Amino acid sequence: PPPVRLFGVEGTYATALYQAAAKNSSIDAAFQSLQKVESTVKKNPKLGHLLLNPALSLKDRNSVIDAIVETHKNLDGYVVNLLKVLSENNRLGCFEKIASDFGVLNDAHNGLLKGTVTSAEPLDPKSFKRIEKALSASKLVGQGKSLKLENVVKPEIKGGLIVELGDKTVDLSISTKIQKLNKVLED
Amino acid sequence: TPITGKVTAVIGAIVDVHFEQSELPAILNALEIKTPQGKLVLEVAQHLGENTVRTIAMDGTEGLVRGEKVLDTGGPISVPVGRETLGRIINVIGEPIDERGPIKSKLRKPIHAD
Amino acid sequence: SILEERIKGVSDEANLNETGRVLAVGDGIARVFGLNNIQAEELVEFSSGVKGMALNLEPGQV
Repeated sequence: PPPVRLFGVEGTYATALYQAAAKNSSIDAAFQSLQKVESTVKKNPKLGHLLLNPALSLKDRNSVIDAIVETHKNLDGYVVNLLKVLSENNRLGCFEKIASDFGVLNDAHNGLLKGTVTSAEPLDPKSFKRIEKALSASKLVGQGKSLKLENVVKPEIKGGLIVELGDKTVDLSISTKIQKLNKVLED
Repeated sequence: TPITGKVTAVIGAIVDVHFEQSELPAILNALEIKTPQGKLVLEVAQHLGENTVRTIAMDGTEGLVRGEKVLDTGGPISVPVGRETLGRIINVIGEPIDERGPIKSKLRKPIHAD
Repeated sequence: SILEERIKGVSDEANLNETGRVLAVGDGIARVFGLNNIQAEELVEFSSGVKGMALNLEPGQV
């Protein structure tokens, strides 16, 4: 069974898919192809917006799948059997929901963690590396559990940064420090 | 009718049918489900959509295998009436259960009326 | 390409702003999908010549 539980929430699809395609060892292929057919499906404006929309019927949905399997073939036929299942289950809006989850499971099997350096500005390459180094140096990123560290720029945060990974965050931002400082100087 | 379906569910005497076409009955239309209990006459009361109605069953339910064909007989069923309804005790179907045998139709009228 | 062409073909092709198509119905109460621009407490003329006022606007389904 899956090495990690996302506690379903349409992660139940991802889980089922994960173990089935894990024993078929065709999860990387599935994921990439799934991404690829999704990118061009999303970029078909009708049924890249209306695919999300639940306008479509059971019968109309099935005909959408037939168009989708024209868009690519192979690269795990368990995700092709999934397409049918999803149209039948009439959910195709939480399709990318499942895609995201499947990616997490897939890269969990690979043993890769995704962290983030939410910040108010795009930081130095020195900073990027130093944080990536720091995280590996800490046991927080253990070995065989890789790091993709993505610094993001968010305007809502005003100065400083919060590093997050392992559901442990160290938030050394100015916004948060300011919040406590302001509060005590209003109290 | 090409309005045929199968019986998706039988939750009590409130059967659900799934018509295989996007041609649907209407509300207060009538269906005859052919069963080894003869015809069972049901009346569509809700459309739960996606060509799956929820139907009040006006003839008793039991022993029903799921996925049993339906045919749409339309409207509120029309019984057969006359002055030959007089001296007849009739079941829901409209059949003489005092068993003088079938009522001589003159006017057959829909069970639901305005 | 061929995918996009077939996608164009199988798309419903109804704007559904200011109109919308029924999808539940029973009890003199219904739920329609569409009617994106619709006034509240408005009277809506069903194509079977019924009129119904609208009291619930829910995302996508009036």
